[PDB]
Amino acid sequence: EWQENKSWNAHFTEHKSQGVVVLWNENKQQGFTNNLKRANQAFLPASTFKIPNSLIALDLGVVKDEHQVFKWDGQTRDIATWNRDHNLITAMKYSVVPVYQEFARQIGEARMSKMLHAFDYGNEDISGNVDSFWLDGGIRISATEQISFLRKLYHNKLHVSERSQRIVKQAMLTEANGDYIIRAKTGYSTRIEPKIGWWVGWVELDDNVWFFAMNMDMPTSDGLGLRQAITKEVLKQEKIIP
Amino acid sequence: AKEWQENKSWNAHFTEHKSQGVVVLWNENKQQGFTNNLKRANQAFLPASTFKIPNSLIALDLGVVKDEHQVFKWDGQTRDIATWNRDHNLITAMKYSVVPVYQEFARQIGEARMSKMLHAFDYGNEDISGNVDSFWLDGGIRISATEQISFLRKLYHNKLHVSERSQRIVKQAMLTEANGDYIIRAKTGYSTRIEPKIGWWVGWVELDDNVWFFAMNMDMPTSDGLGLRQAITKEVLKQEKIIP
Ligand SMILES: *C(=O)[C@H]([C@@H](C)O)[C@@]1(C)CC(S[C@@H]2CN[C@H](C(=O)N(C)C)C2)=C(C(=O)O)N1
Ligand SMILES: *C(=O)[C@H]([C@@H](C)O)[C@@]1(C)CC(S[C@@H]2CN[C@H](C(=O)N(C)C)C2)=C(C(=O)O)N1
Ligand SMILES: [Ca+2]
Ligand SMILES: [Ca+2]
Ligand SMILES: [Ca+2]
Ligand SMILES: [Cl-]
Ligand SMILES: [Cl-]
Ligand SMILES: [Cl-]
Ligand SMILES: [Cl-]
Repeated sequence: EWQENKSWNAHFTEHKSQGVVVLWNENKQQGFTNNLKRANQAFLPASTFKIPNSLIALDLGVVKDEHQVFKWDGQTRDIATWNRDHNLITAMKYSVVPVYQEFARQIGEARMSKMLHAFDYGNEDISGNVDSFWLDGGIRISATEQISFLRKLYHNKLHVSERSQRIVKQAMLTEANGDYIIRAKTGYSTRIEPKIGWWVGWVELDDNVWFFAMNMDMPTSDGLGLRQAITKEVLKQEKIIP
Repeated sequence: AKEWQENKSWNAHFTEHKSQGVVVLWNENKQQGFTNNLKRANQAFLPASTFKIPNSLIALDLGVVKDEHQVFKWDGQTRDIATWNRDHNLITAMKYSVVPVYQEFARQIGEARMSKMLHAFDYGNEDISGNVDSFWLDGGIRISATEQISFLRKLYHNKLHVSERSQRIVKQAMLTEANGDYIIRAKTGYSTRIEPKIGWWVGWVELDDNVWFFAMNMDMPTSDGLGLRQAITKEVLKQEKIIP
């Protein structure tokens, strides 16, 4: 089931922040969180939507593989790393929104909506623009719903090819050492209140997998490093990582 | 194929450790190879635990291993490497270089299929004489550092004569290091059954814009030098400004 561990609230209070961390122990089929209410509060997915968007693009062939080059559309944008050609690995790594907006236009409203329903992804509502509904549209997902979706991706149980799922999990790679592997996606939702930061993903250990999903209030960008810092504080306190 | 370039300054990283060996690098974008010692780059040695890469591929392609989560039970024999004395899947069997698990793979693959597959791969000298479950440790198979590069390049591009899926799974199992600067997929080795005892590190470094393949081996008279397999490779990578 689900266990509230309110002592984790200290890690947010430490950094004068408010948010939720949700953890799922796959071996034990048990979840933990500092706040059940906020763990089930649905927010815009923002850049964490790159995970389902990648899967759908790959399954439909919009993206042939992780080497396909997606040319810069020639608009100079604020984040310099966006103003260059990308493939799926680097578009994930640098969270290149324009590449993913083009995927969404090519997928189209009908197929996007059908696939999100097949994924059971959040509230499955794509109202808004086809190329920005995960930024300022009707889609909403909670931290606990992020976990449920990621669990299916980990086990290749989403209704897309196994190959699509393997490629997206490769593209999610964030950190690997001799103690753990993290596959994850950050997000920062700014277009609609409340502005929040996301980090969702999982930690692979030798003999278990810990899924995680956190979001936190993010009134300015100065706090963005707290997404990973606070999550790792919780993982460390729980002896999940050294 | 462009002629290989010999960077003798890399020998300083061997001599500063009183060591002898070869590092081979391949810049994929430029299709250009570099080494400190062209002769040794082309000298063939037992692959030892680096054979886990083709062994994994063949076992997956033939269904000996269903996927990277299938559990191979400990046979209960206590061996000297403690991490071997437990159940394993493909990921942890690669990470801890669990020989007994891979010996069972090879026996199940069998002599005929393993010979066919290694010829299809053009793996080293494609000679599997000896015991079916130890020929890469004390039998007839030999591979050079440049031959490791050639094989690894095919794996990177999913060009080996096995399923794309088997190649993707093995590249996942080869994951060693990843940070915001680079990804390393690689396999270490330490050949101890027949002289010369040598250490191996073969794999590649994934950058944003390029891939650098590498294969190194070096004389290993004692286990005290084992850390130089990674350390010498990384300081060559750093010298060439490939990694920070
Ligand atoms: C995704 O959630 C968000 C899109 C919708 O704008 C995105 C791409 C913004 C960045 S935050 C901003 C861009 N680069 C810097 C950064 O990411 N960091 C970590 C300092 C600042 C993110 C994000 O998740 O951080 N995603
Ligand atoms: C493979 O090359 C070798 C087999 C044939 O014995 C093996 C398993 C020995 C080890 S070195 C030694 C045992 N484990 C420690 C280690 O250095 N690593 C990194 C696993 C010390 C290796 C090896 O991969 O280094 N392979
Ligand atoms: Ca549903
Ligand atoms: Ca898997
Ligand atoms: Ca040195
Ligand atoms: Cl996005
Ligand atoms: Cl399920
Ligand atoms: Cl082995
Ligand atoms: Cl990976």
